[PDB]
Amino acid sequence: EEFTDKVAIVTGGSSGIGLAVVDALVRYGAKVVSVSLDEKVNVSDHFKIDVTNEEEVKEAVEKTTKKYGRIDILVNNAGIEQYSPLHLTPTEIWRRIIDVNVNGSYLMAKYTIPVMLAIGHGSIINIASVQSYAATKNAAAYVTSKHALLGLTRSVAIDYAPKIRCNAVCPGTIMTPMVIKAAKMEVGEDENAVERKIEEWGRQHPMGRIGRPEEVAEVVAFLASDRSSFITGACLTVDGGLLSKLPISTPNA
Amino acid sequence: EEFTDKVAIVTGGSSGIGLAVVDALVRYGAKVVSVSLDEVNVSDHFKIDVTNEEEVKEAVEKTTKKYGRIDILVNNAGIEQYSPLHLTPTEIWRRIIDVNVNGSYLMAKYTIPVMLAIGHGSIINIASVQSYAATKNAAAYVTSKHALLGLTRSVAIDYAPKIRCNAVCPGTIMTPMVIKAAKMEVGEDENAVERKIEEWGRQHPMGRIGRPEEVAEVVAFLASDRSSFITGACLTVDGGLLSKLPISTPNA
Amino acid sequence: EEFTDKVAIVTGGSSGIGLAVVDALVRYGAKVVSVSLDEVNVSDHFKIDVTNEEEVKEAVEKTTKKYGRIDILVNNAGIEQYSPLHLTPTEIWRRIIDVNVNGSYLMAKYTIPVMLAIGHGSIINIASVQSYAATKNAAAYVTSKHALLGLTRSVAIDYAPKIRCNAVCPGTIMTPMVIKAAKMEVGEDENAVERKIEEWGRQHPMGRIGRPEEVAEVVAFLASDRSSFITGACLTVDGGLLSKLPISTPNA
Amino acid sequence: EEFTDKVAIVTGGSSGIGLAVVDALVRYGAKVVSVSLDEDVNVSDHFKIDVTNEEEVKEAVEKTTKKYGRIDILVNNAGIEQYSPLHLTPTEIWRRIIDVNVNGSYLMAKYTIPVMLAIGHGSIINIASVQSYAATKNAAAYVTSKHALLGLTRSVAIDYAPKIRCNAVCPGTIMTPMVIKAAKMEVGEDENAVERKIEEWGRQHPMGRIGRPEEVAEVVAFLASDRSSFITGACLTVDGGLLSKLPISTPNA
Repeated sequence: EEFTDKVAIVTGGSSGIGLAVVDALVRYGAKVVSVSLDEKVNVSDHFKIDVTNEEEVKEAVEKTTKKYGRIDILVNNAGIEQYSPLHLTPTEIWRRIIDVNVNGSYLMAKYTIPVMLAIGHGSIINIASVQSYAATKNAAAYVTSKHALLGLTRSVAIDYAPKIRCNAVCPGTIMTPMVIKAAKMEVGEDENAVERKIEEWGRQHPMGRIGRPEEVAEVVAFLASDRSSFITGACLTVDGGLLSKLPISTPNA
Repeated sequence: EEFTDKVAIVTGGSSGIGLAVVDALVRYGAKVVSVSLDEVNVSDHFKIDVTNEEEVKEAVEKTTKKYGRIDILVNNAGIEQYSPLHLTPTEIWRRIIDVNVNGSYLMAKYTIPVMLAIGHGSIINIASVQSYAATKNAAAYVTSKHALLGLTRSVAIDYAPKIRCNAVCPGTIMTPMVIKAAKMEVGEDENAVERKIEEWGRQHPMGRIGRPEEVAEVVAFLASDRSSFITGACLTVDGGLLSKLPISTPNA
Repeated sequence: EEFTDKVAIVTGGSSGIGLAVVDALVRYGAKVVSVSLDEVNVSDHFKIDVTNEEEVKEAVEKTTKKYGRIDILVNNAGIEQYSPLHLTPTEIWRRIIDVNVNGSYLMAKYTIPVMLAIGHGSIINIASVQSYAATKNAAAYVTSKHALLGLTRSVAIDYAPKIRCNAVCPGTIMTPMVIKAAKMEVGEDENAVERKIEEWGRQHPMGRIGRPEEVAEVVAFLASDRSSFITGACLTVDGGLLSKLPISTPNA
Repeated sequence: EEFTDKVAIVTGGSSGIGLAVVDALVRYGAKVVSVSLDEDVNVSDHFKIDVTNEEEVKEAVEKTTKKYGRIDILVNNAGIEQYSPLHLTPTEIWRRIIDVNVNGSYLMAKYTIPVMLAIGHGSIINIASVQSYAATKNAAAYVTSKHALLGLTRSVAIDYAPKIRCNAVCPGTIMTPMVIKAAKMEVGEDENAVERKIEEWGRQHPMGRIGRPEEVAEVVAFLASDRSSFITGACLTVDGGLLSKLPISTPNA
């Protein structure tokens, strides 16, 4: 319990990832304030707001600071997806993904940084993706917004060291309801096709499975912790080896 | 003669880099359609804001109507504000992302189906060494240049083999943007400006700063069939800056 | 209490970094087998050369006959000489590649099948920020730390899920190698040295160089079940060094 | 034209890639010296030497300079492969691959560099691999040596700028007689199995085909040319998009 007296804010807090991050941070002693589009745990407070709405972000951050007196940790985890290549992505959907996934993070960080400066220490963990380094097909706005998020990461880390560390977590496929929905979109519903498809994505990760939301949450907690006190501006992949794998088969002398 | 009968669109075509690119391409025989905020040796100029969907659509349809092809798109429109993230005003943050990322989305959006319909294209995003690492007080800029690499990788992967999409990541290049950055740091004092530039030059292994035409040659190579198995790549044109660790060493 | 009953081997075990990894793993309850040329309450010590296959084979087989397991291997034996490439004597170049790269091949070669037979392992290679970017006059060292990333990635990919393999890439850390490096540039002069250290620290966004324990926490995290979906990764522990572009920018 | 009166040394000169580099540099005007273990008269001189034998390297560089007065361009392209994971790679095989692939390049560079500093300019091109960034299974010594080559590349670039530029070319699968051998090793010879397998590898690259040796040579020639006068210490992929591709299927929305 090393996060005792520390306050954490976590966005997309009713996500698979978000919920696991909330649970991991409460388990290590923090008070967690959760932010999401729903009313949807062990959070000390929940804010139902749109991270792209500046007045809403500002009010939430100020109510938190007023009530708890401090914010030590921000986890930017809010993010949406459109499965379209670029030229097939309508303008409002493009702008909206870049707005949610990039500007939402900027806005949270913008209002949260002053308090962390005031207080002397802070830790900002940006939940990005393996799509921050490489691209799947049909993910133009998503891949671009996750690349952005590392730039956002490296900038904050450079401008605010040593008081604030800022790092990115880059997950491969993580078991969440989104993953189920995507399988269902791709293959439909003949006998166990949905499950076989989730198992197949697992088989492309060198680990031969997909990740659990708590395995992401453990990495977030470590970055939030004094344990990682010389890591900042880093982009840690949690992807079961995916990004280091070349998918060219090879004989076996 | 290499680009004879090929049509290239380049945005930010009054730029240090845009202008040099426009010229290499003209020199190598391309018909160049220049795009910028201003009013040059090109075949067509559109004075338009790349963030204006209507103006982009119109410039791309006119070009297509007139030449019946677009072989090459160079996305080079870019703005730079100087602020750390929490001191960046929201409207300024939103505008930089809009210009540097959405303007590229928009040019590509109308250009890609033309290239697919016709057989072949080459798209080049002018990104930056700041697509890999940050300077101080450049939050929106750094974010948007990292974003461009993603747009690049995405386009490459969805549109191979017909469309090749690559990024050129320059270091400090001698351009009006760079001269201006120096005065904002050092005053309009002619003499201090050159001292500032030469200091940036000495941060680069090459010991000088780049010329816009050295960037334009790399854009030319990427637009060319010579780079026909290159796509989704980020080519640094940085005199070695990114491979340099700035910690001194005994020379012994 | 997390590593109770687990067996760790750490090479370069009286290194600054080596020593802190040793204490950290001991303090989280591991049985630690130290490897070095030297002589900390480890459970065993081997005074061997990692480039000597016989000695490596001996240390690894005694260990597994003794404990019936090797859960954790930390490759950290690492030498350095200063010389640019063409001025590096052949024997010294070969020696640095041998220790830094083959020493790791050898330890892993004997440890892997043990981990595979028993069910599980974590291997952590201590590489460097010089696995990504170069300093001057460090040809052999820079090439050898890049090689270790390839060694890491290969091992990760051939042996998942049962073995996780990852690299830690430290920035400037307060160790004996680093104090020596400073003396080699600056002299024995006591606070000339610490001026040089301060100058390095100032190159890192954090404003100071790392402590060996900051490295060992990262190694502990990677040896641990907490990082169970992490493999083939490079974790920089560099106070932001690699994410920083060393080019000044205007204020406000 | 551009290389008229220039001299280039290319190692592994009777390989598919080496052969196409030699032809490309001759087309652009160079006098080209080949180095290989073997016995192509595009070349104006050929040295049947082992790049790991310092005295041979020294003698060949020395004979080249006395003949031509100059070496403008060095292409390190000597490489051997073994298809084994680390723990199945015997010690002599491991040391020999690191030796040829890393030590061979060090040696050539070691003797060419003072020639290049004397004449005042040089361009060094290291033929590395997509295996310089990520890994196939069963390729431990090879992946290690190709990562090493990038560090060799960055060091030379850092220490010898502005007079000597040093860059790396990172090919994906290139049609070579080695690719035929690897396919043969992997599937054997039932009907067109071997050709299908080379075709399957092509399908893994976003380009949907493998590369031609000449497409690698074009990039080497650009890197040797003054056209790339501000590129140094860069590692340029020629891989049909392979390294930018995530192999996780997605739906189309």
